[PDB]
Amino acid sequence: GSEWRRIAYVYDRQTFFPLLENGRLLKQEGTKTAPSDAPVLVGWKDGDAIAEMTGQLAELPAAVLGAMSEIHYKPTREYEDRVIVYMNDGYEVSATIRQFADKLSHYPAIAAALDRNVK
Repeated sequence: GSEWRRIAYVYDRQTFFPLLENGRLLKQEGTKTAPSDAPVLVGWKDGDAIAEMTGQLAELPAAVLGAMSEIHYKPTREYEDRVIVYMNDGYEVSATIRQFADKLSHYPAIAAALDRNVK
């Protein structure tokens, strides 16, 4: 049988709930460790918004979305879907759930992960 591929996570109850490409949030499949293989969604009450973010990760280069420790939900009066990602290099970047892919896609260093990981 076919299934969805995990491309993100959700920070809740001191555990990272595996997030599928379709936003399938697994609260029961959570872990007590930050998955360096995929991103995390810090502060998220609206799973609808979660499914949106993960959706962007399902389209953008896996390496790109893979280059980040955890994402911090920081909306604003002008960007209700403003998310601040934490690069694996130790930097802080900002993006939106609407153009999350484009946001990190424009990053030459992040996308570079695709250039290094040749397959």
